[PDB]
Amino acid sequence: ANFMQRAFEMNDKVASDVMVDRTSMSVVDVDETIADALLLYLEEQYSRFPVTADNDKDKIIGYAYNYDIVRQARIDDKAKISTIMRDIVSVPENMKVPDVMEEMSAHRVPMAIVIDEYGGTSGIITDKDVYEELFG
Amino acid sequence: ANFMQRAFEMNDKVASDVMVDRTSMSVVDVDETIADALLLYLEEQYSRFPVTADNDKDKIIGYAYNYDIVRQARIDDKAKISTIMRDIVSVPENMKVPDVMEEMSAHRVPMAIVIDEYGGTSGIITDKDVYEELFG
Repeated sequence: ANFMQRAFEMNDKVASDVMVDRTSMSVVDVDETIADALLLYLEEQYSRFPVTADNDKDKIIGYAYNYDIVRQARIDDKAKISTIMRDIVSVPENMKVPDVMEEMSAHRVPMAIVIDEYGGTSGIITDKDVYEELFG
Repeated sequence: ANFMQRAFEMNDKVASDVMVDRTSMSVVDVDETIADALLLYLEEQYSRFPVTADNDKDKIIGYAYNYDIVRQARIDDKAKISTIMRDIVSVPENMKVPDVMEEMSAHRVPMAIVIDEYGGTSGIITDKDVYEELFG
């Protein structure tokens, strides 16, 4: 019910309990142009988009930040996502939530990619997903 | 140093321990244009700005969402912030942190304005300020 309990529950949860699952993700490709990313943002609002290699959801190489997209479009919207892309951290489905949070912190990324046993993509996690568990 | 210890502490903290104080807030005015607002976003990067009345930081009447700003800038950036402004909530300085996230939730807003005893602006709270507390 209350916050301190939601905190306790979440303390024991793992990456796969909290993540946005692979089937619900919206991605952009390393070879799409900024202009493409811009139109995607305007349509879906997410502030961070996982960037795929080879148009493969199972090959997330980083993320693109909405700020970076709208800023660069004013400059040269034909540039490729790769010119703005920034790093992520990957974590196994079974990592305890706080351990992922700390991984995101040690690596200084706002996105963790949850990976399966084969190294495919199970889903992703960001702060917005943590705030849902703690505050419905 | 760990999550559960960080959550315990925050549970006992008050709206003013955690807010962004008035001196650090960035505002836009209700009579400023989208064009203005876009230039601010591009310069300062926050995703939400408190919107003032009469250019007064002590009269916050809502917030402006970056998504609304970039989206509208493309249609008619001469439009005024009031055309896209959305609702806030206000809380007293001494309201316990979990209780405010609850007010925010109840009133479906992403921002609380922390009020002083005269009704002036003490500061603001958004999810981000919560994460800095639990994560960072």
